[PDB]
Amino acid sequence: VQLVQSGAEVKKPGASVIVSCKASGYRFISHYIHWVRQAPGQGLEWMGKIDPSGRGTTYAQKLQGRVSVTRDTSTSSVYMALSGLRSDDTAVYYCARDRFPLSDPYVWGSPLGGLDVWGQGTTVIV
Amino acid sequence: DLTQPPSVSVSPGQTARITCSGDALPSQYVYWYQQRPGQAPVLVMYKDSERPPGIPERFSGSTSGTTATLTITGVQAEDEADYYCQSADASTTYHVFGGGTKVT
Amino acid sequence: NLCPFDEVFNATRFASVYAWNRKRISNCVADYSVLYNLAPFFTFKCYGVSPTKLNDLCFTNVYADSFVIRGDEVRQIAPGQTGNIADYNYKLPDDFTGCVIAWNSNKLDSKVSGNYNYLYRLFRKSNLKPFERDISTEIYQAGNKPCNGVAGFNCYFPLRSYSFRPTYGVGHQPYRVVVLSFATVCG
Ligand SMILES: *[C@@H]1O[C@H](CO[C@@H]2O[C@@H](C)[C@@H](O)[C@@H](O)[C@@H]2O)[C@@H](O[C@@H]2O[C@H](CO)[C@@H](O)[C@H](O)[C@H]2NC(C)=O)[C@H](O)[C@H]1NC(C)=O
Repeated sequence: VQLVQSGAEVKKPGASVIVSCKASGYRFISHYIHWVRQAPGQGLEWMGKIDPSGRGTTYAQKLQGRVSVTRDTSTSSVYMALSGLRSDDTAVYYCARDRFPLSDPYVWGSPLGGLDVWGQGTTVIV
Repeated sequence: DLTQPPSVSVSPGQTARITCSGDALPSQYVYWYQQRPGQAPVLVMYKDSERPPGIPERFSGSTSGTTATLTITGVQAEDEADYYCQSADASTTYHVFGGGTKVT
Repeated sequence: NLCPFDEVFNATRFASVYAWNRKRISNCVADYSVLYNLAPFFTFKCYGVSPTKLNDLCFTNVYADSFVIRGDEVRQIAPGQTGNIADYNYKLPDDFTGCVIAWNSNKLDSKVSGNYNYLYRLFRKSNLKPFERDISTEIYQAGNKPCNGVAGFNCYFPLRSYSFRPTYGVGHQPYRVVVLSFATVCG
């Protein structure tokens, strides 16, 4: 299993990211996909999670209304959409798996998180 | 919300005890990630006691109480990396990472 | 205000049955519509209310005990029942006023080696009071001479652990249980 990321990019404060996570190998409708950003020299902090079967989205509490993910079943890929960059939002954007092979749809209390097969990471520059 | 000591220092052959404490962790698993400086993090330790394949049989874990700990027995020279604990909130949403403990 | 029910139902680590976690729910508005849109194995049994009539009510204090038991012992989580889980681990009272919610987790609590993390108190001196919790690992002396701390031989270890392999039968897979018990909380 492996996860493909987009390239390095330099943006302006405004319309910023359609960063892509083209997945492969594993059954795409099984695991969640988490997006994690890291300010250079700072701690990791979690942005959002997407269910590839369209069963729900959830973004971080301090990033609500600014970041929105977009699923695509056909290309086996998932996107972001962030708007209005600041110098705070300069980071490396990591796409990750969930490491939980759920067979029957959702037993209540699955171990979400456990980000295993992290992508190569792409960089936003303001 | 999850709090963590900012750094630890260790000499090889000793025992390093990375700790993570959070108020919303009586009921959530803790997953540890070991990010070397420069590349993407890897899951080094997961579900408070369990070990993914591809890891040497040295990385343990303990969540006796509301304070998860990782313990390295016999630290080598290649374990100089960050160690972020992880959880969720108390439901399962809004996953939170940790302080970013540097091991030297 | 949206009472935390996802904080009890979706919590990943359910405590063992001898040390069931209790979450006080108060000063909010409880939406029970996420408790009858269920996936098809849930066992939403209410004693004193009805599932379609929980919204138009207000309760004083709501308590949500959660634990993990075997499949055939969900029948023990009922008012006025006698077995092992009821007698020594979790006694619901005679006059129960809440709901008992249990779902299959043959996932989530089941290693191929078997998750011995869940323990049930097999031996106790006396039966439990309703909503009593005995967490102590004290050695139960069961015969002639009560000695200091010797393990075994009528001086047994009480908290025998389950074995939860995924190839076990339907009545032995671990069934995660959440027991709602019932003015601040409304609908
Ligand atoms: C338990 O969680 C499931 C999964 O939902 C995820 O985590 C939840 C805490 C919640 O924050 C969701 O946004 C997350 O996606 C919940 O199941 C969802 O329930 C809603 C409404 O009932 C439904 O519209 C969604 O389709 C469900 N998703 C799935 C995968 O079934 C569930 O609501 C939570 N249980 C409780 C007690 O709230």
